[PDB]
Amino acid sequence: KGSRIELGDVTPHNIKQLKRLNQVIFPVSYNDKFYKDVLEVGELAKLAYFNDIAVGAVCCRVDHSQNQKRLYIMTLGCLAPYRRLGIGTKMLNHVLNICEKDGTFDNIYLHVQISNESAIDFYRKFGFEIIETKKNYYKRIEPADAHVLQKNL
Ligand SMILES: CC(=O)SCCNC(=O)CCNC(=O)[C@H](O)C(C)(C)COP(=O)(O)OP(=O)(O)OC[C@H]1O[C@@H](n2cnc3c(N)ncnc32)[C@H](O)[C@@H]1OP(=O)(O)O
Ligand SMILES: CNC(=O)c1csc([C@H]2C[C@H](NC(=O)[C@@H]3CC(=O)N(C)C(=O)N3)CN2C(=O)c2ccc(-c3nnn[nH]3)cc2)n1
Repeated sequence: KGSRIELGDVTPHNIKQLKRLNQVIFPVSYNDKFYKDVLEVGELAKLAYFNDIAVGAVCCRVDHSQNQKRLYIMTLGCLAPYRRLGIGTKMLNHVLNICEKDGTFDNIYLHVQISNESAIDFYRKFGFEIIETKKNYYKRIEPADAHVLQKNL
């Protein structure tokens, strides 16, 4: 109600906006295959708009591993001047709502570079827990270590 934040679908018309947002927000680069895959995941990928300004995005994929159906969050973020306005919450609530409505997911997980204190704090507010610390997860960036954050459903 009265919200300045809206999510919209990712399409061949606005994929260039998603790529530009991910280039600015994340310290790693994603390939043509990641974006081609994003166009096929439907609701698992969304752009976030603040007053109709594309300022963030979320991209997920269904992961079948550990003999489970898992929702894997690949990228979730928003431009630095728009942080702490609820954009992250709106994107994460969208992914939790798909999982609740579907009912076949065992858990939802993601990787967070250990230096990202803000992202750990953000995810722990939604019931995600640090289940593992993977050493040398990132190839060319420092710190290379990543925490595995998971929420059980
Ligand atoms: C799968 C992945 O992509 S892992 C990497 C996650 N993304 C990134 O780190 C990219 C860069 N960071 C970001 O874009 C953002 O800072 C995000 C995604 C972590 C957070 O999204 P935001 O829009 O800023 O968060 P939002 O406003 O919805 O915050 C919700 C709550 O999280 C917590 N939180 C979020 N950021 C912080 C922070 N910097 N310090 C402390 N607590 C925080 C707070 O409790 C906050 O509630 P409040 O603002 O009412 O106090
Ligand atoms: C099969 N699908 C999976 O399950 C799966 C497994 S890895 C994966 C994807 C998503 C994963 N997301 C995160 O790591 C998030 C977002 C973010 O940007 N960061 C920093 C963060 O904190 N967490 C990164 N990854 C890469 O392709 C990727 C990994 C490392 C580098 C790199 N470049 N230089 N050194 N290493 C570049 C790209 N998907």
